[PDB]
Amino acid sequence: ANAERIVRTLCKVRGAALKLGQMLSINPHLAKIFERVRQSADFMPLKQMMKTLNNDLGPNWRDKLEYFEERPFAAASIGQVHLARMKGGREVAMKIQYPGVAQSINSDVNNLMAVLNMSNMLPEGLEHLIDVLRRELALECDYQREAACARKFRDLLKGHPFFYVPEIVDELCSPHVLTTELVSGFPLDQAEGLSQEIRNEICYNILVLCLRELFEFHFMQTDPNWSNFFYDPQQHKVALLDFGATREYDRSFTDLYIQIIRAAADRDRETVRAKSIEMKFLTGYEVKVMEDAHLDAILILGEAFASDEPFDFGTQSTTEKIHNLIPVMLRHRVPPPEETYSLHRKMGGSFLICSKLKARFPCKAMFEEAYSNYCKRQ
Ligand SMILES: COc1cc(Nc2ccnc3cc(C#N)ccc23)cc(OC)c1OC
Repeated sequence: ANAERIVRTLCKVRGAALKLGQMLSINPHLAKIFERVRQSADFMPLKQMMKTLNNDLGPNWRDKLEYFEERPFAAASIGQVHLARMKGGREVAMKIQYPGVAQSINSDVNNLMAVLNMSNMLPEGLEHLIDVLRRELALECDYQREAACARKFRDLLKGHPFFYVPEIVDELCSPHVLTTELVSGFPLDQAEGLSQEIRNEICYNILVLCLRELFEFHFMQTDPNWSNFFYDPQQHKVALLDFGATREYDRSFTDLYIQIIRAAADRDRETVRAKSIEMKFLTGYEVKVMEDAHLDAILILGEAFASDEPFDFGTQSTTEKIHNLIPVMLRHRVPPPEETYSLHRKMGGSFLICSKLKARFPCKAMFEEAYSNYCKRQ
């Protein structure tokens, strides 16, 4: 009862609940509650959707389309995606967010925490949980920024043999509406049933891309979500639609992180500790167990990038260690600077996709290539 009771309340603030779930990576049976909320189809009425459209794309917005699907295909973090076709026959996907979602952030976040605190299920983590939550939700609402990020990433991936970013339809974009070209295929959410051979090459290319986003582009998504990676079986390509929480970082800052991964693969615990303190992962005076919990959680990363043999991300053991790559918050109060939080969250979220898809492939070659390019720039 209390279960379905909580679920029903959290759906009224679905975006905040899910974003909070990402920050803690799914503990009690609250993981079920979050999953149920993730499956909940609490969509905003069409009237509301038509309001944001007419109030952003103009009263004659439907004059631009041959067809507008009234039933949403799926729910976004804050909006929902409706499929449509433009007057010329071009198939597109329109992500429409609701009016005032940005002004409802503080109220929704507080309602979320009130539900969780009252339920006495939260791990009861630190103040810092609200500040980061309101910050990430504000970023997702800025669809104009999201559009710009998508155009930039599309250029970075120009001519790539596996990844591509769908083009943006500026004619149908706005602060509350983001429209892209239709993509063929399905999100990796529904790719568990694919061949072990397909899933290994999908995840191999995702992890290589992860290394480039971190140490070559310096332009990465904070929380990777396999629901936003569409796999096209016909073309054997992956369409990238996960650019809602994108940020840039100084090459010097990401250079400290690659030194940590270097040391991790070299089993140099002291350098991992020293550079970790330099990045403010650690303050240097964390109790022995808190520091060892952070250094231990990193061993899994060094294990993969140091093995010239295939690394199995889907094992029960490795899977559990990959889900614990968020020790950055547990009993851990300047907080871990949001820049540091996002870098380790990009790496860990990438390993997570490899684990959920039960992927297995070598990882040493791709990192030595990434570290080589680093030394060249240096
Ligand atoms: C993750 O976020 C987004 C997801 C989508 N979904 C889609 C995009 C393109 N083709 C699709 C085809 C089908 C089919 N059958 C279903 C969904 C599609 C669109 C977005 O922007 C317009 C997003 O936001 C950036």
